[PDB]
Amino acid sequence: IKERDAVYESLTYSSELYVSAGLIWKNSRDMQEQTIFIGNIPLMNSLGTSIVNGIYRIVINQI
Amino acid sequence: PDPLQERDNVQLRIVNYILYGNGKPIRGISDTSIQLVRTCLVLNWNQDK
Repeated sequence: IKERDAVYESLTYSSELYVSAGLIWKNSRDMQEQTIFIGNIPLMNSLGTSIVNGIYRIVINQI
Repeated sequence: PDPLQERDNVQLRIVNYILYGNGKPIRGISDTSIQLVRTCLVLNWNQDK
């Protein structure tokens, strides 16, 4: 979704992580490989805000 | 192979191990035959005691 739409429909602007993996079933002794969709990681606008569930959010620094 | 060779640190050894575990037979594909015994070569530096 584009950023504007995310605010209009109360969504979260994010990105999808796909990584490759293989499982050798102990019984099988053979290899199957696919890229799994692990999840969604949020993206930032250049101004430094994140849109999460329709809300502009900002992370403060700590000392 | 050469008549004169000098002692060197590198230690080339070959390890041949059984493919499957003992007592458990895996399914054999009709197209490809199973490999009962296999062999491999490993390179390990000589190690001081």
